Amino acid sequence: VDERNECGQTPLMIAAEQGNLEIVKELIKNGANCNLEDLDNWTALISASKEGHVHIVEELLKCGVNLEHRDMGGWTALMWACYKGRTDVVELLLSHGANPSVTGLYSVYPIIWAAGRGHADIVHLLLQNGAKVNCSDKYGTTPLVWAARKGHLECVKHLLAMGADVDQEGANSMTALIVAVKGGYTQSVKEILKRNPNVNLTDKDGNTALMIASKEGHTEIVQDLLDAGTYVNIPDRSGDTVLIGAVRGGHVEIVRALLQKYADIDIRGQDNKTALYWAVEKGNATMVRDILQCNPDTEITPLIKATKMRNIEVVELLLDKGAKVSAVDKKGDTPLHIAIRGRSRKLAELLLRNPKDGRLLYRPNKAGETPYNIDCSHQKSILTQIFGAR
Amino acid sequence: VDERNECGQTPLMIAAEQGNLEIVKELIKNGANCNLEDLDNWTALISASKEGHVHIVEELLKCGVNLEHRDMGGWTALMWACYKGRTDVVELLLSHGANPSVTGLYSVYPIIWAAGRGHADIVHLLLQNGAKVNCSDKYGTTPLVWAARKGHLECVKHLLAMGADVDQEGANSMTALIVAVKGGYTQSVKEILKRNPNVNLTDKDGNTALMIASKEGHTEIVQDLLDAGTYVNIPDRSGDTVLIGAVRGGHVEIVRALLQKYADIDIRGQDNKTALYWAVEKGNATMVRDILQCNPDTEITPLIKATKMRNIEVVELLLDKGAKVSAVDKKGDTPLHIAIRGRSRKLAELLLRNPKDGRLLYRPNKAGETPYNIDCSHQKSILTQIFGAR
Amino acid sequence: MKFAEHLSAHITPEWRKQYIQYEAFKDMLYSAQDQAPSVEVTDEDTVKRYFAKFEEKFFQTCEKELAKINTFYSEKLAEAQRRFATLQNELQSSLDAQKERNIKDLKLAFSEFYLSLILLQNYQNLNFTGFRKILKKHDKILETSRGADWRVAHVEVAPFYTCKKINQLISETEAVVTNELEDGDRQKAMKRLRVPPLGAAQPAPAWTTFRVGLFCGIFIVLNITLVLAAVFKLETDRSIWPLIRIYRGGFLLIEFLFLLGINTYGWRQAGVNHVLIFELNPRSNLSHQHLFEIAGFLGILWCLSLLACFFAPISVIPTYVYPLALYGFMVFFLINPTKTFYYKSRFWLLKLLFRVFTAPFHKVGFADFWLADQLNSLSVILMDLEYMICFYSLELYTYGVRAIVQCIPAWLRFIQCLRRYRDTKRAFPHLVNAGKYSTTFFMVTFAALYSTHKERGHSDTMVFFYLWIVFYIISSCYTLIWDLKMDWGLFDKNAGENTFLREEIVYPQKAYYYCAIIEDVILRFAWTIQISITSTTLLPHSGDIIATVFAPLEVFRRFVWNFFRLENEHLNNCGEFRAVRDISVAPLNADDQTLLEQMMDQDDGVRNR
Amino acid sequence: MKFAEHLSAHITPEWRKQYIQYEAFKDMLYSAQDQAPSVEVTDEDTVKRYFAKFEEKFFQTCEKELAKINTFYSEKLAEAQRRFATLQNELQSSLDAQKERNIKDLKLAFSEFYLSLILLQNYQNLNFTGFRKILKKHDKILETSRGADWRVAHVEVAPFYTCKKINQLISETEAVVTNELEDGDRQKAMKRLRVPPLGAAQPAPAWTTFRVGLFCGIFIVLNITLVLAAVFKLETDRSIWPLIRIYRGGFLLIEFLFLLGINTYGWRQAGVNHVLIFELNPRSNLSHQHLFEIAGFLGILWCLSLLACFFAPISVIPTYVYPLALYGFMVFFLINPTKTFYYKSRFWLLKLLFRVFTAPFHKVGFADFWLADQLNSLSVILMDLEYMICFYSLELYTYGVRAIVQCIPAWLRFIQCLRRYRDTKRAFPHLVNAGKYSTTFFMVTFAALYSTHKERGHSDTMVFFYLWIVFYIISSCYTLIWDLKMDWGLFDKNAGENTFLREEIVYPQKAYYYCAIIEDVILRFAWTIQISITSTTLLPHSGDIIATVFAPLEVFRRFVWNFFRLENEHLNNCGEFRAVRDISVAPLNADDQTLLEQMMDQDDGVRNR
Repeated sequence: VDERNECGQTPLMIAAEQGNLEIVKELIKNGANCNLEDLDNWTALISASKEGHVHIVEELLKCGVNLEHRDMGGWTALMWACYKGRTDVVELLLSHGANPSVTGLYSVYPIIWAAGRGHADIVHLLLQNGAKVNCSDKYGTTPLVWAARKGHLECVKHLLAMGADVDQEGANSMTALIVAVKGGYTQSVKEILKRNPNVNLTDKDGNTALMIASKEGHTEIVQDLLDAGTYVNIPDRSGDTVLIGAVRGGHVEIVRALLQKYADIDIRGQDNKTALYWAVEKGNATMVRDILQCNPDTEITPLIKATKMRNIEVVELLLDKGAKVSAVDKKGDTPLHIAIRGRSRKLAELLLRNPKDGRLLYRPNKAGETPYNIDCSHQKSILTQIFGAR
Repeated sequence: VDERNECGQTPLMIAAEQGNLEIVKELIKNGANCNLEDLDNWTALISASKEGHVHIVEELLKCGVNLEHRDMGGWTALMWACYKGRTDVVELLLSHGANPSVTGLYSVYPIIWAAGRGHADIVHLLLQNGAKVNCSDKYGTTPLVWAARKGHLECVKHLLAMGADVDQEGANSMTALIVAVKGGYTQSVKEILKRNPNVNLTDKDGNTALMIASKEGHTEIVQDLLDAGTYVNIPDRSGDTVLIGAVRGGHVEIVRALLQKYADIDIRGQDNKTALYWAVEKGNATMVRDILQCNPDTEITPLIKATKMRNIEVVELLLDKGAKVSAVDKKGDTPLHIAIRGRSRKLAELLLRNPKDGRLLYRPNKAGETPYNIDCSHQKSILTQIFGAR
Repeated sequence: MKFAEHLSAHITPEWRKQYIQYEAFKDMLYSAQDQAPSVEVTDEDTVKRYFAKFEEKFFQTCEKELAKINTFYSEKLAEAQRRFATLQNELQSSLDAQKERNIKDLKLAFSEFYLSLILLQNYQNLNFTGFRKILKKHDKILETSRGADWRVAHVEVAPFYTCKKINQLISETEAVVTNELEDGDRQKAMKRLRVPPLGAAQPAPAWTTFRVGLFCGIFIVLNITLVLAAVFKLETDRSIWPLIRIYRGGFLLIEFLFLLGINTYGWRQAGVNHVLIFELNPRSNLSHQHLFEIAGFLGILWCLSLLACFFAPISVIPTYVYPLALYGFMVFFLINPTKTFYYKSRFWLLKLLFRVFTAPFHKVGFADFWLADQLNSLSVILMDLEYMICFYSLELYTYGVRAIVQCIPAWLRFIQCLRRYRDTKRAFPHLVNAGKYSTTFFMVTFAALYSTHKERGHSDTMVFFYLWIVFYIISSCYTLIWDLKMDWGLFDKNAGENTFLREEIVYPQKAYYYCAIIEDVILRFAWTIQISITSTTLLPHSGDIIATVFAPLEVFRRFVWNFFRLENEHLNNCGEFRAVRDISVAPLNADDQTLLEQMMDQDDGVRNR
Repeated sequence: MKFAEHLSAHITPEWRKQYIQYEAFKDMLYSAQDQAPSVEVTDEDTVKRYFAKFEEKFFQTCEKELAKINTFYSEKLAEAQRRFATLQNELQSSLDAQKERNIKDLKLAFSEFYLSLILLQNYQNLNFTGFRKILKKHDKILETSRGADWRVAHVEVAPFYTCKKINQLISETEAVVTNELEDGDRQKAMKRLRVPPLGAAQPAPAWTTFRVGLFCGIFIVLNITLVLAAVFKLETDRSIWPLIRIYRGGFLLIEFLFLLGINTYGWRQAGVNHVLIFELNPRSNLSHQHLFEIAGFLGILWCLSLLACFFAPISVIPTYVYPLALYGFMVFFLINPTKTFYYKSRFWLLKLLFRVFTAPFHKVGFADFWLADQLNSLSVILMDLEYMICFYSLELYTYGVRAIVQCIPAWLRFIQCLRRYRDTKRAFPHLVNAGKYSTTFFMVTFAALYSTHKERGHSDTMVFFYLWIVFYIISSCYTLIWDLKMDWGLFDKNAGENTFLREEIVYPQKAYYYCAIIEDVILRFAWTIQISITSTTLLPHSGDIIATVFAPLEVFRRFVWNFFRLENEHLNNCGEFRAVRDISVAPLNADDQTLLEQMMDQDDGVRNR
């Protein structure tokens, strides 16, 4: 009774959108096989489940029909109903006994699609019908990782209500906590952390949860991980410490939080670099003060870079610690030369408080370049500055 | 305020066994240090939890006492309270926050003692407070095996409500199903089987659940195991089959139940023994009829035992299948001699219905024994009547 | 069971003992089918009980195999994780030592670990495939869906199917090698890891090594005895030349076997999958110890015969019997009908010799090529065998017979090349090669004509000398260029950093390639002059000494050629012997980015159009 | 780390690489303690950050070790289950074949599997003990309960602590062997399984075997050369006797090393834990291949020196230099100061020789006993060294010097026995043994006096002959009985089925024991007559030929003695060298019947009284 317009589409699919009770009754009176498939192994049941009215879905459910049919990609009616989110129709199929445990040809289960798309109500319905919670994708990605990837709080809460494992690693060497931290979803991170995750697990790049949270700058996530008991000073392959990452990124709050819970400062980073070195290189007064207040060693060097930066407050803070002047650079250049040629008058009176510092220039001669000749070359004698300074 | 009674024991613990309200009131009126422990690492709380009144337990709850205290054997108050069954007092200790996960020096947990002793209510209370369900003893015996050993239906039901594993092997290579079958607790076996056990596992001796149930004679357990999907013809260490054991024991119902489900009969036991061999040796009419009705091999010999038994119904059953007479015993004794001296007049005319049997002695001459010598000595010879008749 | 085409060579027999018994299961099913009573003859109860009997045994066997696979996979997974942890610890220790050759060996260890991970992935996949096919056949034969239900209930939930830690270990190994063993580069790291050493994880049988030591010691002491006897016990008024040619043939055979053992070692360690190229049996092949042992044994026999010739062990037995006994025992050890003394390799070699000598009738595999070219290199053995026949027949060059004997190997490979021309019908690698093995014919023929016409003294002698010299230079240059370009693959335009090499290099160092180029040049020229001199009766002073001193050099050149030609066959497939270029061990594909760009929007698109 | 006293010998170094680093953890804790800033000098923040720095590293290390133990235990558990399944399959196949030596080898395989299960149980127990002690020390040192909390949270829930499948496998293995490999008998099955082969799961280093083959081949060819040279190149008008004694000493040393290698092989395979009895280092000991290689090397040197003596290699170098060069190289290879060429064994042997020769001053271990008794057997080497000194000093029996040289080994063990009498103070096994080694003195002294007085011709010569014969028979019978009863343990009253043996037999067959008894009888009599003849100048016809032909027989007797004495030491501990009789590998106790008779009634009884 069907007319082929070379499209291979049944009248049911075309008439599903403009569904009317009288025309549907007239068509069902004209007995035609409802179980017939389509040119692409589809079924009018799929169209009814997609957007069809409740009445037509209920009528198609009635009488013997192939409820558990596989489409071209192996996606049943339930899979398409969960993916294309619709709490109803899904409700009717689940109450009628549609199989939740069917497996897609792409090795992806309905619960994974429901969690990734974010349809929390479909996730709740599937969980209540006994859909397996600790299942995995074809890469080992549990639904928890998929749900926490985009920070779907309701989906993660509903899935963790069952007791889904967190230590299980998903695709690309990712856990729930790491992917939640990457997206910066604070309450999702709290929800995951409430079930005792193994915080110290590594991602694909080797970056832990704390390192990613610090580099991105999520202060709340960093503090929550610290409260959880994260191993603070795990170093990346770049040689950087999480404190170094926080101070370089420009995160005063994260630096203070990492200092509150006792973290090392004298760590040797890449190419002879420490947290104080990065702070003084960037010249952030609060970061330098916070690091210095915690008693690091100035030797591992900030002296020459601070002198070149010449910021007055950095100079005062670093001089209050008591770093000895005659330390020189790796090239042999004494910081005294660059300190003096810049003509810093404010530092002049501050440099007359210590014996070695008061002697200043006349003490060291390492590279053999006599500074007295250069001083005498200058018409305006520097000695008047020392005389008037006191 | 100190009294040395040569025992190191405070009067409170001595009076705890004979606990009375008047003595407790008298002792609490005369304010004395309640926190005192015992020379033998005991505590008044231990005696209160053993069988003491709830009043003294509640009184000891007040004021600082070591609620989680370890005795000489490492048994806490909770352990002694669960072991020696008392729902109350255990109630108060669990409600007050006593730890149920405490581990004894024997590596035996309170849930294990409660399940083995059979105090189902204490098991329920312990489970309700979060005691670990799938724990193990130092030999690997889960509380499920301990509960099912004596077949405590309520304990097994309560512990399986949580979801304790059944495949886990307890001490001496035993599971819950095998010990329940050994104890002959039919309803416990049904309860275990309701959760999909691995029925085919073997015990210490190598006997499976079906073998033990058949040898002991538990018809209902045998039928339930058969419905569960038990592999029927798993051989015993002696080489006997479950059908052979059932027919040897004299269990007609078990033989019929094993034959209802299609089970082999021509199986080869120890030293040329089959089910039909044992049945004809024991001569049970119903057993022989049941085995023969299912077409076994009478070629492998049943003739010698059939002649020796001489039971008429056994002969009528076995002859209809068509066992060949020319088999002779391996001992050298011809069955014809005993058949003649046994006054087998009724079978004589029954043995003249086939050509080969009618020929009798004229066809075979192997050992040279001519029974005509005995026939001549007999005044009334059986075969002479037939020879003179035709 | 058709494991694979490349992984088959890397699979140890203990690995094969732990796979599903596909053949046993199929035989069991066919036995059940063949012995089934019919409904026409027997009632339904008899048939049902027979099928119950069969199904119970079948499912017990399936449970046992499934448990075996689970246990072995758990063991191998734990081993892989432990070895990964150990390798990371070693790498971090090395980095800490350097910041405040072992690195090449560490990359080699990572290559072997990667090979182990690929083998375990193969273990998962092929066992699941075997179960699926066996249970589908069960369903087809007994018409019951119990096979599929059992598969869903047990196989699909088993740890070996569901545990996906091996893919993660593969990805982490690739990441570790890429970011730490080399600079940021995935193509280089994958190129290095994709060619693991072919040598599977088994040592020598611990008795072959002992016998190699035994024969090496006996050979060394016997050579010292030979040197002392020759220095002190010297003949007088006799020609030792008939003995030196015979024992020259023996010596070249022994040295060729020794150097071929070294070639097998080099291929096996470097990563060249010679098992697939030679089309050897992946199970029960021969390592280098076996070849060393055979070479040592034949060396012992050769030294004993030579000493018996120098001394006078048995008065009645004459001197010439010892070469006869030696070669009789060698040929008998080559054509032993029984199953002892390397029966597999001996029968394979006999079949290969039969196919090589009757060349155009048999299809040309790689082994026919390799052994015909080895004959091109070892023609001196054939010539010395011919001389032995001549010297033991006429007494104690009839008409160009020696020239024909020289041209036999070149003819074999010439006609193999023409047969491959007929089969494949490509004129580039075949007719050119035939022209090469015909220029050898021209060399030999013109050298022989020069020798014959020098006695005449006619003016045509100089014309034949000019023809000989021009064909000498043509053949030498032709073979040299063909070697270094098509047989070795060197001098490629694609290589930018390897200079005068090709893109892909298997062997650890490059100086090997250069020194091989120089030695191959000078030794191809020496080989051509050896053929020319030994084919001509120019002068006996240099003759029989030039050939004697240059033959071992020729075998040296040939085993170097073996190294680099097998390397080229593995890498660039220069011969159309197999319809797959990629033998290098690589895992299955991964497309995690396909799940991305899905899961978030309206995917749709499941319809064909 | 003090694994155990018996399991230590069976533990492969790859097993030791997977245990917890107890020493590393203790050193880390001590480093943290030593570098801790004080509250007096530094504020609380500085101390707290230092302890945080330490704790983070400590807990990362603990997590890594715990993961290592989990992974290795999982691998070994899977291996054990797979091997158990394979062994059951083999046993059922054998039973099916028999119903419708491999059995001894199958019991041996079950013994090795049982040993593996015991080693894995040890793996669980010692790693848990190590974690408990390390975390208790952490709690003590840093005064924080984080160690115990971490242990409860991670260690006690780890798979290696909780998985109790190894005990079940042990019980099932015992049941299987008892009910299937033997008739119903648990004592016999446990007796067989409790003595696994000591040889741990490692083959030879694959180069020691090659060198053994090399030296064996060189030695065989050199011996053939020696035989031919002696047969053909024979001296005239000279006495070859001075050479034969020197090379006799060398020959006995080489043969002793070879036979000792065979003894090591026999002990290692049969199950005799010679590592513990000798008190050798459980790590880096020597198998039999190393002893074979050393024996072969010294044999090569000895044969080369002997050939140089027969031939004339160097004109200027005289003949007597070659024995000098040989023994100079031997002694230098024995006292090499550097770390090359078996430095561990060489230094152990030097220490042992120092303790043996200065006997009463050093406490007598088992090694001092064994090597002093080997000297009792090899006194001919000492005598030939003395003769070499005499023959190279006087020219080219001064006053009983030869008698003293013979009595030196007997004196060493006599004074060791007296020292053990002083130490242990038991007269049964010590003073009797001293009497034995003094009867040897009496034999030698009366033989020498008989020789001296036969020249006089006095009537006392027959009296000394009677004394010599009575002491000959006394010493022979005394040593024979002492051997077969206390040194071998045979002829025990407890054995009922082994007839003239003892209850426990390690070696597979009994005929070995009987043939050893007969050979030991005849060879002790031959040894005594050899000592008597070589100590007397009776007649040079039989002399220097009786000793030469009987010395290798004496070394044969001694290595047979080595087998059976080490077997007796393992089984019946006949010497009080260690305070434990039971070395045989046995698991921990099991008392499942104690949980029974409980769990059902009023247990109580937890109070002391």
